[PDB]
Amino acid sequence: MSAEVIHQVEEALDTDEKEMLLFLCRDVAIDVVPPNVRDLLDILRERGKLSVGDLAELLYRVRRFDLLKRILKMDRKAVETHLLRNPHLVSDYRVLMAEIGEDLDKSDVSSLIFLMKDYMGRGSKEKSFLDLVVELEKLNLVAPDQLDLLEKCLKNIHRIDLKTKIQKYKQSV
Amino acid sequence: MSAEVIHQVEEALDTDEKEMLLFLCRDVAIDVVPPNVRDLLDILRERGKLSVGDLAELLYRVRRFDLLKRILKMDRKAVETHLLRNPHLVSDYRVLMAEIGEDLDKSDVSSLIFLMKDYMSKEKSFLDLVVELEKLNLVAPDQLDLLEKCLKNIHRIDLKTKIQKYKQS
Amino acid sequence: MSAEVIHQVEEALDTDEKEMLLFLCRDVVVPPNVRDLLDILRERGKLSVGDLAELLYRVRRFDLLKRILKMDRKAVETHLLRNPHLVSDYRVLMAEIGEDLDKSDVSSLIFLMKDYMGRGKISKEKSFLDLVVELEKLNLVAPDQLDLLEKCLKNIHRIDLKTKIQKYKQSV
Amino acid sequence: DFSRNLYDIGEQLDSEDLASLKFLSLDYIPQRKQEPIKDALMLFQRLQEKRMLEESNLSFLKELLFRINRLDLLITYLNTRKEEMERELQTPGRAQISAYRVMLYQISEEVSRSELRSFKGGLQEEISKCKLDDDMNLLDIFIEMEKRVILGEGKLDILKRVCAQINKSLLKIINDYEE
Amino acid sequence: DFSRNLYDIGEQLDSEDLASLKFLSLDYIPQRKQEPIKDALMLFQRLQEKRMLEESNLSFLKELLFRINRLDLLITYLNTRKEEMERELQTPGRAQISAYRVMLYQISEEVSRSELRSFKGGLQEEISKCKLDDDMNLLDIFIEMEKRVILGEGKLDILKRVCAQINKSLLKIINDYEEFS
Amino acid sequence: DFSRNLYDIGEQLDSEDLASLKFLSLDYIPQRKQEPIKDALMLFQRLQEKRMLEESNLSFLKELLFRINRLDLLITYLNTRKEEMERELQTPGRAQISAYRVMLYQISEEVSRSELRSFKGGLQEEISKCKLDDDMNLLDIFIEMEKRVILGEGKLDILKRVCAQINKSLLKIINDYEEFS
Amino acid sequence: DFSRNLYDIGEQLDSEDLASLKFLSLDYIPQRKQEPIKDALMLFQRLQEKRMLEESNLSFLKELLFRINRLDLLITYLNTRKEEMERELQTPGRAQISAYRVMLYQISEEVSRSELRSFKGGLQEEISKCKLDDDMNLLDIFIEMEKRVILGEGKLDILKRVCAQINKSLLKIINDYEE
Repeated sequence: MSAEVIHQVEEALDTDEKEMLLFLCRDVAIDVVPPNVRDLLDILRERGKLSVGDLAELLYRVRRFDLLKRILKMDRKAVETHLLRNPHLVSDYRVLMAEIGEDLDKSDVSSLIFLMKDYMGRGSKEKSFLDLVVELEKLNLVAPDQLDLLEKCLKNIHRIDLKTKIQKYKQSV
Repeated sequence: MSAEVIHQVEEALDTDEKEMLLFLCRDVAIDVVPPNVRDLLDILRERGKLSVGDLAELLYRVRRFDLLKRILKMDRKAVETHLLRNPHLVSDYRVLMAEIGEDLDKSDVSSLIFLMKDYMSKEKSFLDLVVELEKLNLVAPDQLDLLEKCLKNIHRIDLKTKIQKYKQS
Repeated sequence: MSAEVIHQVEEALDTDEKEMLLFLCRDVVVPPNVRDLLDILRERGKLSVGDLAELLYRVRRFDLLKRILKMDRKAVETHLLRNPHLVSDYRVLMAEIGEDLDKSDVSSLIFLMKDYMGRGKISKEKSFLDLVVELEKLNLVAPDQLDLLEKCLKNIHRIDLKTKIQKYKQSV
Repeated sequence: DFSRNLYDIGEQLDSEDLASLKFLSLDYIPQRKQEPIKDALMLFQRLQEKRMLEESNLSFLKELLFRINRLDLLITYLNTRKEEMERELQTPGRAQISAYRVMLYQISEEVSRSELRSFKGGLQEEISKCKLDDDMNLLDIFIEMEKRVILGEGKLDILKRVCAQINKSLLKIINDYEE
Repeated sequence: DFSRNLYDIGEQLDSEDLASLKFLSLDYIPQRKQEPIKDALMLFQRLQEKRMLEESNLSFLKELLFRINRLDLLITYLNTRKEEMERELQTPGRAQISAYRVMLYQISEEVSRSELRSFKGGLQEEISKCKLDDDMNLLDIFIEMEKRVILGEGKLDILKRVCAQINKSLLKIINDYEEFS
Repeated sequence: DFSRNLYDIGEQLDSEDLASLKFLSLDYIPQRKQEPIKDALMLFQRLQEKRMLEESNLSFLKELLFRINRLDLLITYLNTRKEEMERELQTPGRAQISAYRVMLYQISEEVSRSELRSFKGGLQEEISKCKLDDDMNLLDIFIEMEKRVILGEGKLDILKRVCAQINKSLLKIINDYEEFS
Repeated sequence: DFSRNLYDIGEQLDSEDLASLKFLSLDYIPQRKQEPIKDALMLFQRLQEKRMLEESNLSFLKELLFRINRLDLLITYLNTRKEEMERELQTPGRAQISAYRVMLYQISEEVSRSELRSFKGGLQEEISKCKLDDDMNLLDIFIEMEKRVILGEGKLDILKRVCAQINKSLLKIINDYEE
């Protein structure tokens, strides 16, 4: 990797994709808290966990295929085959959380926050779904082997499709 | 080129024209996300791709000939001749997308989003949808079959004909 | 205890959690940053594995309790039941009240407390714990002096936090 | 394909069909979520979120369309005949809409304009005046009656009184529901 | 001036002509899009969106205007005589409106008030009472029958029964459609 | 769970029920705090902050639901009958909403659209023109009158005048509140 | 006590009332100081900094509350009746707000939504095109007019033109102010 590619990727992404990339990479760099995405990519490079395939996977997870074709000159099926044969940088749990967050508007997030406040404590409340998942991880309330509470809360807000998403994930492990 | 010209233009345009200008200039500044039109024009000027003719073309695409007369002191035929002589900043694909977006109300856009969600928040515009598709490698100057089929399926056959006429160019 | 654990904890926390840890440890020499604070607590003998567990429990970072110290909530609760507390119940109450106030509530609190104090310092934006520290420096809040904060929380219709204060007051 | 089918079914439903469908779905989509539903595609979306409408579960959509008497849509877009729907909905357990809801919709289908005005006159003493305006149909009156627990699966007496004031076939429909 | 010509043509159609046009266009403009059509220009716009109305494709507009017997407007704004429209509409394939829709419109044109009330009485067994109110015309009743698949090109039995209960010329129109189309 | 129950109760309240709830709580939630309340959960949290809504203090929520005639929610989610609430609210001191607020809401429930238009017409000289738009309901008109101290617990004469010009039952409600006060 | 009273008064003002206060205070609080004012307490503290609001000088606060027609706040929190304020503000010298500002606010309170549309349409040639979006109320348009010296104590001609094109009572307000 080189700083030129990282610069192109970081400036090409938008705010939502930057937050999503940071959240997805919370697992590969658990010990540190990267302030921005460029520093995150530099940390991944110095830690050896940012090859061309890793950056391809990261761009694929944020569903930014235009950068896969313009910057890395790769196609969707190439990244999919790379993920099929080589180990994954981002676990399926993070992908599932991002997928659930993609299908929730502001009202759904507010209702989820209301239900979760009894389970976390009153201590903002204008956050995104990924911020809530992060605060829950800090509170040991959600995990790859601990999805029961989020499943129940998604069920109670009539987002049964997301409960089915969690069930398929559980059926994958 | 000078900052006063960019200022007069930015203060003269309205919100819809600003969004349309950003979408049209998505091809020149293909790797940065300008927040407002002043920054977009400043980036075009710093990159050298904002001459007097370039700003004339930009004002022409939003059909603001009054600004072409007041600020740049140009007419319709002059800008058309400049486009006949020099290469275009905005491709005909972007002009086609903007022309299609101008002929869709909110219900048509909602129906397009409904049909396309299988391939892919609310309160989106058509140009926002085209951008989200571009990021997903679903629409391109050489990849209009999905948009053509979806425009047909919502009984906007005139826009399918627009796409056909573009494809025939 | 070892410096590796202290380094893990310091780099794992974020800015707000670091500020809260400093505020909570204000009772136990003023360390400028959190890593120096943890080193001082260890050097004084007041940072065993149980003390760091209590500190992580007060900042509500149970993930660090599980990854770094390999403990859960029940173990740290039993440790707090058996051994004396590093962080007083007053500091926990202050942090708990601070966790339940948005920026508008803090500004309204500052107006009332300002007439009672003057607001001699002008910071960019003061948090609730910063306000409580500035009040402590003026002898306006204490474990035995919660009447002013109680009245100000009443006047902004945050009666739940007033009830928190009163439950604390009845525990002594 | 599947989404295009739903869009085509929606393009044939007018605002009245949408109001009828939303009333038949009151038992699954609450008031607050029903309020912003202004077209059929939004109802289809909120139904998909509840898993009651997918490519492998056309049951609730066929039931909804059959209950509002849109046999044309059933035969055209879902390839389902009237006898098939009768046999399906008459099997114990497969009917997803409650008999109370279907009787309310059918009794609404049998009340004309003058009968609706007389119905509003009959409930002048048990429903507030502003909620008895000319711009309201009978289904909204049923909703407002349920809000005051004077209408329900166990409390049909006030409905029976008003219907006997109106017409006899309405009483027949109520008693046929009684079973 | 095609646009202003369309606006002028729209300014001459009243609510009855608009209802007739909307019924005659049921096979191309769906219910949801037909509901908010409150003037002729909006129906013209919906036709333009389907490319059935352009400056070089006046066929469907001329057919609609000829079928509602607005020959004056046809001669004035589109420069078309009745003889031209007959010669065009009877050439095989050039009729864009279905013969079924045209016979339904003709049957509605031949039903007076008392015959309309009798028709509503005839359909008391297959149509709800609210869908048989006095404020409804015969075309809306045709639509409501089509919704219950009791009326259509292959389902003329109930229409035939009711018309035979009412009048002879209606049945004659039905059979004239049936034999020739 | 208490929070799940509050969420379910909120999912049954539409925007009009929320406006009614916010009007009935004007004496406990001021204007500045009321403005951003756009769903029931925000009002519930404002009440929890004032301790007027807890797992062991359902009094104010039940009173609010009874006053807006949502007996269905009371019987279903809060397990409370109509007779129980009318007997509780008739105990001296246990009514947390003021009789003035309840009388204003009940008098608003008896005014139809045309009567509300006439009501707006009556107040042409003592209320600014922008505060007399069609987008305002009668409760907002009550608020705007309270802002100019022409309506209140001690000033019921102008409300009397307008209501007596409109409808008799409104005057009856006003006087029945006035004596039993 | 005093600070609690100011806080309580601030809790009764919504965003629209706050905008009204900020417009009425244009002659004492400049634009840069006005921009970050998002609640009533900030305007109150800005007045305190100029000593126009203290425990022994409630005059300007009472005037502001009277001019926005919040007589309830005056009578409840400041113990002041309507007649008292009417008698005070019409005594020579005691009026701290200019008559020009009060007439502009009164004209803003008398313009509905459609009248605002037409008013904004009238000024299409004297205001930049982006600054004539729906997101502006009439007071923001007055501010933008004052910035371009087309509206003022001596320049009432354009305001008179637009009002005469719109309504007669607005011209009456202007002429009654002028005398």
